[PDB]
Amino acid sequence: ARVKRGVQANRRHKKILKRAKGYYGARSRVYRVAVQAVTKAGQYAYRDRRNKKRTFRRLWIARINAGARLNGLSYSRFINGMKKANITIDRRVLADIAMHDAATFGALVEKAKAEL
Amino acid sequence: AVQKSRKSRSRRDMRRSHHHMTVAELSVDATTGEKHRRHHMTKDGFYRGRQLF
Amino acid sequence: MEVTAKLRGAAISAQKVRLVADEVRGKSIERALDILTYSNKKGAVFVKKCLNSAIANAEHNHGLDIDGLKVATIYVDEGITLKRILPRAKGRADRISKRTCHITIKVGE
RNA sequence: GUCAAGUAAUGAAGCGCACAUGGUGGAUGCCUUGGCAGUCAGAGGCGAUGAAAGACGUGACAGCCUGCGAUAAGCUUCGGGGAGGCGGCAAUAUCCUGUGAUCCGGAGAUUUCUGAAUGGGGAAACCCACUUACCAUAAGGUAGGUAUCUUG
RNA sequence: UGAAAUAGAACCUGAAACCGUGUGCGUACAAGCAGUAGGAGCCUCAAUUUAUUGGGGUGACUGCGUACCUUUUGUAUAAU
RNA sequence: CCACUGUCGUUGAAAAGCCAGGGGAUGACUUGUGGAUAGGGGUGAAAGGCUAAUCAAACUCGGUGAUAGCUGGUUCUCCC
RNA sequence: GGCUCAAACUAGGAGCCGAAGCUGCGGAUUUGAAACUUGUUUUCAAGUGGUAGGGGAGCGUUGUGUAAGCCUGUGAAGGUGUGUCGUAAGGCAUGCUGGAGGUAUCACAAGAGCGAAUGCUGACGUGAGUAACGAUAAUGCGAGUGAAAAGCUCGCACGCCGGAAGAUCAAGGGUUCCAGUCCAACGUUAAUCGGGGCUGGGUGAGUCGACCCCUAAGGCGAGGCCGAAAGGCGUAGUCG
Repeated sequence: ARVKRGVQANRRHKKILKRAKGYYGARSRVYRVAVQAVTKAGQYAYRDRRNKKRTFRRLWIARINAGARLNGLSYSRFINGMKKANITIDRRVLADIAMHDAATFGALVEKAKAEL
Repeated sequence: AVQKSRKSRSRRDMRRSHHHMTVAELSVDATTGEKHRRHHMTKDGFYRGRQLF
Repeated sequence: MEVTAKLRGAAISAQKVRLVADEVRGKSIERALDILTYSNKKGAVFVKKCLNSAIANAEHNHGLDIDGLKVATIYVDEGITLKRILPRAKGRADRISKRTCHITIKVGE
């Protein structure tokens, strides 16, 4: 009962070469290089799934700092004033408001400054 | 003496980019009205209205 | 509309014939024939020969006016390689690739 | 419209990724004329009446393979069979065939040379012989015999 | 002619490496395992009462990021 | 016939050569043909030299899939 | 980078940033505890980094039964894309190519899964259109032929060997010898040319050599001697 590996090997290798589409050079053409690039790509995706939350929190904090300083206050005091006012708005929503609605963020800064 | 890592196809093509075929200039003799290379006599042998043979 | 001539099996490397092909690609048949007949490369005889075959095809089998024809597209492909042995010093042998090429020319308005 | 400042877009000698369409190459799938391991039976030898293995020839047709052996893809005889056939690459031509061909089975005849080779020798397919009988008259042909050992 | 001729004799199918041609986007002030997480622009299909979404192609710019195996106390290792 | 020096060559024209020089060149000389010595054996004006580009024990086949506490490799997935 | 009543140091105070830690939301899973109770359902508690290694649960491929079944020229296998499903191996469907086979479900057996072993076979890359085209004795021109002439034929001129690079043999090879015809492969380039392909022809002996007669070295060798067998030696003789 002999088994030939041709068909299964072909399909196994096509899966990897399909996941390796768009890569440079040997990485998208030959299996020995493509398979490493796909595994390394998965590793990068796994790590950046952690890192993306930090990056976006970073961006929200930067935008909130910019808005607070336009309204006459720093980020470390504006967040403290939020926490003393018992305002639960997250940094994502705060950055959205700062970026797309200046007057509402001004009102928020007024509440924070009244609480400070 | 030898490569440490095989040259890529793009790198190989970049060297080839400069190589180009030469295209000869073309003029027509008034007397015979035939295509011929610039400053070179015609197939028939009529050059600047003169008989070589 | 595209009339084709094929010159499978030229005794010359495709890499050499491609330099000739690049200069006649897209030109009118008159200019291409002039370039090929005043070219100093061996690939030029094969390319002119295939272009003439294509022009004859377009004029005889399809009744086209060769005055308005053009080299619509041309490319050279690698043919079958003849494998030969080259003796070297100290009793060592090397393989020799005597490469061939296939020339495809399509002419049309 | 001029000047000054600032700031876009556009480039492709070549290259990259994707797709479309090709060349090369011969994987894969399917297939087999070929192998492998066994069961149940048969048989277990061939050769001086020249073996096994060969060399050279043999056809209408040049080569190889197959068969054959100067009677040379063959001959005679005895059975089967009834319409095609002169083996294959591989066809062509001349032809054969119901007066039974081709083909199959049994028997017989022919069976060059080397090879145990056995008349002597030898670098296998070669050289040289002796002798009996007959034929020929010329410088030969036909049919035989001529190794060694053992036992009588 | 053949059902079929990219079944045309190197002839069933015809993968990959490798090498061409064509179309779309990017690329000549910018430094490194070449990806990944974002992301403008552009091109292309579909909708949608009409530049707004969905699918696909490319990827300006920003962050992070020194291959695989083996053997080792320990490898991007300039150890195999 | 030999091979003392140097350059070149060293993926060579050549798996030991070419060029310029060099030694013997009537002798313990050189060479043609045939034969004899066979592996723990041969031959050796002796270098462990030569014995078919292989010699501190030739080559071929067999024991044989020698043995290797050594090196290398050891192929699909998920859960504890 | 830059910083001097600091962006340094000392002693305090308040904010904020800051990890895959904790919390929030959704999902999977191991064990254990409760009950419709072999996943039949819902919950709760503690867990779920991992090399060597141990334990558990499966995927796919070849073949056998299921199967004289089912699918299949209204298109099997294979190849190439897309969509979709599962924690994964992977499954399903379908466009194109393909042209004759495949196999559901459950069991059963393995030549059952490759990226590495300076692994084996074949094909194809980089170096790269780079080195090199094999004695530096040498070629120039005019005609001929031809698709094409630096190389072929003829002609003129030039150069090299000439104790050979001339001629006759032995050994070895075996048709390479001559003529016609051809340029796909071979000739390190072109080729009309060739020791290349194809088709024909050519080798004439009493005196040349071989065979033949004779023998050297060395073999073999009725009888004979020796030796577990195989065989070794050796006389007459016979070859050489």
